[PDB]
Amino acid sequence: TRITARLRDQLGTAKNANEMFRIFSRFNALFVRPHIRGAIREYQTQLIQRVKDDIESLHDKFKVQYPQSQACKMSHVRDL
Amino acid sequence: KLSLNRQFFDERWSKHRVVSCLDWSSQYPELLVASYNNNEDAPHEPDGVALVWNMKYKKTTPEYVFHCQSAVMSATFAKFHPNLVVGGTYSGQIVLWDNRSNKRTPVQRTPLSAAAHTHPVYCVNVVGTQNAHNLISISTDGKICSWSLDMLSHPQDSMELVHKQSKAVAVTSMSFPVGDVNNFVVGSEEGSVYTACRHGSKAGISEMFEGHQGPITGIHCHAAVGAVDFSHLFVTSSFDWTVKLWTTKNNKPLYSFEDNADYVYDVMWSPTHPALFACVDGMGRLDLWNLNNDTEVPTASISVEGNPALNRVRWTHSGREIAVGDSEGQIVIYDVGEQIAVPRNDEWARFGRTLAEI
Repeated sequence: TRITARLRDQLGTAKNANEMFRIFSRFNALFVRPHIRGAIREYQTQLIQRVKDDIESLHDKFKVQYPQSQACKMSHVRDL
Repeated sequence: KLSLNRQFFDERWSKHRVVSCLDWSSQYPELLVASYNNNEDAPHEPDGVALVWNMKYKKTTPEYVFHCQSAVMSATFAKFHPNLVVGGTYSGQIVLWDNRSNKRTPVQRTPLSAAAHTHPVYCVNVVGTQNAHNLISISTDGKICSWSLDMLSHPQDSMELVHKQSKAVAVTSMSFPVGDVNNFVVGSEEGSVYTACRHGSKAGISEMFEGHQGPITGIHCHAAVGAVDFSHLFVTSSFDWTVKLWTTKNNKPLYSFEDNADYVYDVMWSPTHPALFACVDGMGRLDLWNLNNDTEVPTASISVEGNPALNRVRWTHSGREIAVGDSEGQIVIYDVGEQIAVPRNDEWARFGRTLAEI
């Protein structure tokens, strides 16, 4: 129960997808117990929508044509 | 004896409306939230209304007003979010009101999609610890959904409740034991209570009770906690004029009260006195029964002036006052005598002996 409260507080701090996944990964051993899985399900909607926001960010980076992107310029700078 | 303490009635808002629900805030025991459905006399007015009154002040005006397009079948305080008031409406949207916001419209309302509720919601509650809290809501289609108060876009959990042969349970009222969060009790319109499990291997309806032969109006579990545990006990009112005292273990009535010559519309335990409980009927009578003193006659009785049909009743947390809402949007508060409300140290053993007797 103490660590369930800590999970609640820790997500009360973190908002970002990457940060929230980090604090999730902090509790490696707690995935076994079928009680904190309910706590995880309580945030699961927020988890999918954050990972969503990340993947539209990646799609925004992708839909930029690579020659037009700065990545091509820096690659050519390094002779790639 | 019951003494009339305070009456609340707003001419602009509460007039020509039924009182749909009642609740007292835990952190503010002097705060009472009440619900009102659509007023036929005022179609242009908002259908759902929810008014929060106060007892520390003697001002008659509603301390806070809220309204919504859908009629509010149920409402309650958010126990761990003191600024928030939760409500379930006729259309099934779980509306939420923040007292800080000057806006009266709900700041949040759930979708009424297939994932969410899709029928009128008559019972909503926030159950859990300060660390963990969950908003359980049930609709008249038997769908039960758990939500987070921070996000009402999509439920935490959702399922549909059945008991045998996949027959939908039209839930009309609901309660919990004190301190319990996984196991709950629901009174449907079947006249059949169901002890049900929220989550786990046996999630859903666990048991049937035959019991009442008409629709259940209210179901409430034991609230007072002390030397002898009585959380396994609960009470059920119904359209059949009868009030049934039951426990989880036994599948049949431990006792049934039928003194009432009218539809008994709500029943509720006292939060302090173990044996005492209250009920309210539609003839206009509020009746206190003290099973320690008597399982035979109302320990106290009182009729509201004009005998308006009493719909909802709510005990205050201290157990020294009872609030009742009638079919005229008019709230009446009665202070209970100290002799009845205050339990003596032997009232617990007295109720144990009484339960042994029956």
